Amino acid sequence: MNIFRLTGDLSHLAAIIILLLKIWKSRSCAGISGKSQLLFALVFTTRYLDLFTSFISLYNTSMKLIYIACSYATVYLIYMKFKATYDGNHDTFRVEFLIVPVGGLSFLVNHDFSPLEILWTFSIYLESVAILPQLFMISKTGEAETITTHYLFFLGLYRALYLVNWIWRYYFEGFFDLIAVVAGVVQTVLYCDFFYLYVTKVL
Ligand SMILES: CCCCCCCC/C=C\CCCCCCCC(=O)OC[C@H](O)CO
Ligand SMILES: CCCCCCCC/C=C\CCCCCCCC(=O)OC[C@H](O)CO
Repeated sequence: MNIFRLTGDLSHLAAIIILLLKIWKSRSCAGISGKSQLLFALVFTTRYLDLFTSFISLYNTSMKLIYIACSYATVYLIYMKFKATYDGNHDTFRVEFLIVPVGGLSFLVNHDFSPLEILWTFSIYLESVAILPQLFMISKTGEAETITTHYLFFLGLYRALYLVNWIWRYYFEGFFDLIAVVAGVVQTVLYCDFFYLYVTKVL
């Protein structure tokens, strides 16, 4: 554990809280793709399955439980409460063409053919493309009412801090993860497309 994975996770957490609090106060999830939020909740579900097998630290367990509870609550706030503001007519990305290749990719490319390692690799590959339904929604409508600039800021700071996390990890520990780094580059390119679409079409 280093400071850039630490702050990157906190930056990742800050954005999730911003979106969860924005939907709650505005009583609205218009412009948000619940399919994307469902995928990010599936990411935390398959990434943190090690809670039923391995308790590492109180901080480590709390972050997992907070990540899971926060994105689960966002999904509840989109599909049950405030569902009258869910723009389901535009959140129409056929995500089966996404989880099936990602699932097959995690089945074939992993660090170990172990159940928990396969589902961790799935979460890493799924998290890299989970933003695709939301990008499909924004490009179609050109609108994203619930999306605020500072929500993007902590999304970019999160990916940018994991950029430093990869570098500090290699130079000070000799650790390098081809699977996570490659998927992270895919996630970063798509997240810049998120930021570019917001500036050019929304803001
Ligand atoms: C058990 C041991 C665990 C060890 C874990 C160690 C984690 C790294 C901690 C401190 C290094 C701080 C490095 C200095 C950071 C400087 C930041 C900086 O230069 O920022 C530039 C700024 O953004 C405009 O230039
Ligand atoms: C109005 C319509 C708005 C649509 C707005 C775009 C929606 C994105 C949909 C499809 C892009 C195809 C998927 C592109 C990203 C997946 C490809 C990928 O990451 O492949 C892995 C890499 O290329 C190998 O290492």
